[PDB]
Amino acid sequence: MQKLIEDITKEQLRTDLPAFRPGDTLRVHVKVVEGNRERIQIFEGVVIKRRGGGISETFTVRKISYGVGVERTFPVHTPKIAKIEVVRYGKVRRAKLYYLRELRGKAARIKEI
Amino acid sequence: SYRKLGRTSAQRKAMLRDLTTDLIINERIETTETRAKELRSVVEKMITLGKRGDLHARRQAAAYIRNEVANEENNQDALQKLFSDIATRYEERQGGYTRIMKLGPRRGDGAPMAIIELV
Amino acid sequence: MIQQETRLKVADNSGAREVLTIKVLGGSGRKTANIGDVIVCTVKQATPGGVVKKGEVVKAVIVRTKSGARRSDGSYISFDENACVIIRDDKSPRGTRIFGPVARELRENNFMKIVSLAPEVI
Amino acid sequence: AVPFRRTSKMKKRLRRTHFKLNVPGMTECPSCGEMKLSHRVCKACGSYNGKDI
Amino acid sequence: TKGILGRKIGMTQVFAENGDLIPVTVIEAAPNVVLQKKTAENDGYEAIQLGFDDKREKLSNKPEKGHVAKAETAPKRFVKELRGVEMDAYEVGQEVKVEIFSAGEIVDVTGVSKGKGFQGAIKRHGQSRGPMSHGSRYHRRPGSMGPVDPNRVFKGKLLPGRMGGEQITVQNLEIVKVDAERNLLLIKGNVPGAKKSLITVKSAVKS
RNA sequence: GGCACCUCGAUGUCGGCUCAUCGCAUCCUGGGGCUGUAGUCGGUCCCAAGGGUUGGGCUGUUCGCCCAUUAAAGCGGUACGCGAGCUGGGUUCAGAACGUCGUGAGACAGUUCGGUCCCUAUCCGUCGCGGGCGCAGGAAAUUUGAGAGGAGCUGUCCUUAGUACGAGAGGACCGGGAUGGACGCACCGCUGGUGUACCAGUUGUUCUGCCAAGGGCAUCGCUGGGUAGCUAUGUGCGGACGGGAUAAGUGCUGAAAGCAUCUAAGCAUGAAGCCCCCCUCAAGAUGAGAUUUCCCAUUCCGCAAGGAAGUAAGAUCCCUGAAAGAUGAUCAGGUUGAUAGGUCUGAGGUGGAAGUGUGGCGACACAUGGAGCUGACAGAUACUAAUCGAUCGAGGACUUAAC
Ligand SMILES: O=C(N[C@H](CO)[C@H](O)c1ccc([N+](=O)[O-])cc1)C(Cl)Cl
Ligand SMILES: [K+]
Ligand SMILES: [K+]
Ligand SMILES: [K+]
Ligand SMILES: [K+]
Ligand SMILES: [K+]
Ligand SMILES: [K+]
Ligand SMILES: [K+]
Ligand SMILES: [Mg+2]
Ligand SMILES: [Mg+2]
Ligand SMILES: [Mg+2]
Ligand SMILES: [Mg+2]
Ligand SMILES: [Mg+2]
Ligand SMILES: [Mg+2]
Ligand SMILES: [Mg+2]
Ligand SMILES: [Mg+2]
Ligand SMILES: [Mg+2]
Ligand SMILES: [Mg+2]
Ligand SMILES: [Mg+2]
Ligand SMILES: [Mg+2]
Ligand SMILES: [Mg+2]
Ligand SMILES: [Mg+2]
Ligand SMILES: [Mg+2]
Ligand SMILES: [Mg+2]
Ligand SMILES: [Mg+2]
Ligand SMILES: [Mg+2]
Ligand SMILES: [Mg+2]
Ligand SMILES: [Mg+2]
Ligand SMILES: [Mg+2]
Ligand SMILES: [Zn+2]
Repeated sequence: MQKLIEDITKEQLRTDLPAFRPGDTLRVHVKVVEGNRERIQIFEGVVIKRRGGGISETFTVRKISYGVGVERTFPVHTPKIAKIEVVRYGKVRRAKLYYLRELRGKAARIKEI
Repeated sequence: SYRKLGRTSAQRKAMLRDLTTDLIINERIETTETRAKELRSVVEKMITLGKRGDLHARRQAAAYIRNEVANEENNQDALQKLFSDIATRYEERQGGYTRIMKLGPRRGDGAPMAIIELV
Repeated sequence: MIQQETRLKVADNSGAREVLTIKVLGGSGRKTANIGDVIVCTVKQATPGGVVKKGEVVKAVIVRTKSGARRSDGSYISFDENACVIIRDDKSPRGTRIFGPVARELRENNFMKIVSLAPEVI
Repeated sequence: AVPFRRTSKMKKRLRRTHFKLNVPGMTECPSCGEMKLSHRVCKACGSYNGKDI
Repeated sequence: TKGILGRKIGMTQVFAENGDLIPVTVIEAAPNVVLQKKTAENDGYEAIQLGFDDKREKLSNKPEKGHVAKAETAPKRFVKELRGVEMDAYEVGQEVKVEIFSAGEIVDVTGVSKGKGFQGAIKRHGQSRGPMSHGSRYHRRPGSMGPVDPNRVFKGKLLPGRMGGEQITVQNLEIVKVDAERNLLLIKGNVPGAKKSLITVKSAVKS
């Protein structure tokens, strides 16, 4: 942590985001610009990963969509995200839930806390 | 970065633990300069645990220090000396518990030797 | 990252179930295709009944990949599988329906018909 | 690969221009006055930086 | 031509107004000083000599102290010339600050690339390996030295040797932001060199 | 093929791999003339070697055929380039077998299965890196650029315009703009990889007397993550605008030759090519350049010439190290010093320590408490180590000219 790099990028840090961890289920309200209109598309899913620090911090959300697993990685402080709602806090035992990529159904379920 | 000292990971750990306990017991050992330079950081980190003094700090030190007799008269282990005598001596000192002094090369292999001692 | 010999699932009802990539189109020595890119492929597994048959050389557009795609906003999308859709030379799907989600990148590469038929577009 | 020709006395000597020892990095000991290596304890009297070691 | 000397601090990223995420290099360039004006009369060519980064008096010498005396500044760690600048704009002792540049401006960035030490032909020259199996005893070697007929290897047969530590220019990088208070340029993308290395930022030669 | 001139006290032979380099009789791209050139396409010849010139199936193959691409899938030379660089499938030792020939032993440009590829680089050469001296005083920087290297590729789409052209079918030049492929350079913020002194889980056994908590060994025991660093498949950027002189070609004016004629005099235009422009190295460029700044004319012999000795500016030895590194070198520092370690505070990583309490018969769970632990990352802090010292390093030749 160069203090200088933090100080330059402190402006663009979002203050409105909830505290979440890997394992928690989010609704990420993603601003989609399909030509003229700016609509919101909700990506609901489990946080599998959160890495980096400051403005470079990213997080990955996973969902099954029509029988196909989909992951979306976002910068934490991206202005493309309108809102993050924490749907459900998870009970997991690690920072990276890459083991969920193999699993499906009852095996893939996480205990609520 | 850190030095490998011509040893595998396990051999190096074992050697640094041996040297760490040797310095705690003797307060002053002669070794190769490059061994002494690596030993500084390891020993000073052990003294930091000693100065903390709590059970958690003692168990961390116990994972590193060898089960060797520091004082045969009192029946004091090296771990006990670290948490008793060494920790007390360096209560007010903030880092820099050791010093290296260079001796010059030994005969058999020209290896640059050094004294490392507790300050 | 799809290359020659990569097998893909077929995300449509054209008949083909699995294809094998013969060629990544769009330049000499082009090794890798990603979402939106067209590939030449042979049908290795086909549904016994449908239009497209086993052993046919066909063109297909890649609609999902494991490697995924980066976006200008610094966000990424990835799928659990590599999937394509069999197309004609005018980029229209040979099958009538699309199965599973597809990437938004198909809109950029002028595959509006596939995007319109897709159940979800992420 | 073997020497195609033997090396002359001259060429051997030219090669050994740099094959040479340096004089030790030595200074007079301020305690006892014998030469010591700079930054090393004096072997003769055991002193360093005006302190008996 | 405009220019300034700075140090490379490191890389981060910035969200643009449209929401794109731009990777940036941070260059800290505390005010440069014009130490000398070279002229066609005296020197045979036109240039300004920029000094950057105030050195301690101990680390300086009498030659250095006398050279910076006209500019009325402390001895500078890094000294470089800019050519193709407007000579009348500058005067000896004048400060050159980061706010010569503005956001959107296209720049070339010169630095010394990171050292890699002694490297083989695969890494250094991007050459292909021989097979790793099928009986091969040819993995990371540099290939045939050439044909028989010359009885010699041609110049430019590329071989192992010291890699990196070379002056590199990256052209046509965009200034994202200019922090005049902190003396920073934020430049889009990546530039040559280690953190703390000297970076020259010049107005783009092809612009 | 002919010949039998070098090599039989050995010049390794096909194909592939690695690395290329050259020629141009040009495959693509650039510029043109003619056309049985309407357009779009082509044909043919001229200039042009700058760059580019694919992945597969079969076969030991080269070749070839085929599949699928491509702007294009050029043809040749370099010991049919390259085995002290690699391979060894084929050919071309010893085994065995088939067909065939031979009474037979055996044999076969017939086939078949199996069959040891050695070498520590002396010299030149090539790629890097130091030391020396030189460059008419000794130094510290900044430099000019003789000269050298690098780069040089190209698609598609949109628009111009459904315009020109054409009976339709189809369908431009020239010019704008957008975005790729391949290639290159840099860099790790992002996506990932690795990460053997980071964190966690876990098996067996063994040790720290026992419990609890830990250590050893088992590929880092295994498994799940992962910091810095190093990285590509990741990101950024590049081959842009031009200028000068030309090639083929097109001319203008113009006679020799009342005309005509691009040529004889004279004047133009005109290629991805040439020379620049762009990037890098570069004054050992002995032709040793330039600019700025610093030191300053010392003491001895010796008749002088010259030599010797202390030093100046400055540099080094030695030491702390890394952004550097095989070693030298380079770079940051050496006490009015943050150079490294430690320490303190952080970042990031891991993911909830031990102890204690509570619940449970128990495995275990929950709380205390995003805890504990934490290589390399950031900042602060002289606590430790960069001690004391020593060595090296000018006094500036002569001539002429101008002041
Ligand atoms: O016989 C050898 N080479 C000779 C020189 O002695 C020569 O180079 C050669 C090579 C191949 C060849 N052939 O294929 O018929 C004939 C002679 C040894 Cl390398 Cl085995
Ligand atoms: K022979
Ligand atoms: K060419
Ligand atoms: K061989
Ligand atoms: K040879
Ligand atoms: K020779
Ligand atoms: K990275
Ligand atoms: K010179
Ligand atoms: Mg984190
Ligand atoms: Mg082990
Ligand atoms: Mg011991
Ligand atoms: Mg290869
Ligand atoms: Mg091998
Ligand atoms: Mg020759
Ligand atoms: Mg012949
Ligand atoms: Mg004869
Ligand atoms: Mg012979
Ligand atoms: Mg020709
Ligand atoms: Mg050959
Ligand atoms: Mg050879
Ligand atoms: Mg018979
Ligand atoms: Mg025969
Ligand atoms: Mg030149
Ligand atoms: Mg020369
Ligand atoms: Mg990082
Ligand atoms: Mg990484
Ligand atoms: Mg137990
Ligand atoms: Mg044992
Ligand atoms: Mg000079
Ligand atoms: Zn002494």
